Amino acid sequence: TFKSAVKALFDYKAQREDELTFTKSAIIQNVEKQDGGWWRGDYGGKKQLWFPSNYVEEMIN
Repeated sequence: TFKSAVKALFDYKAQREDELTFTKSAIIQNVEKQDGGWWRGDYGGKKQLWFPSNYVEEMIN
């Protein structure tokens, strides 16, 4: 039952090989939250890739 989803508020184009690309309104799943400005998660056929946390809204459970 444990969910960790976020909703993109802004588009983001991956700048490094291990980064996620997504568009606004995307639901990014299984998110690990770290406090250095970078989180990782699953979207668009990508698994556990990195994205900047200031691009998203946490979907509280």
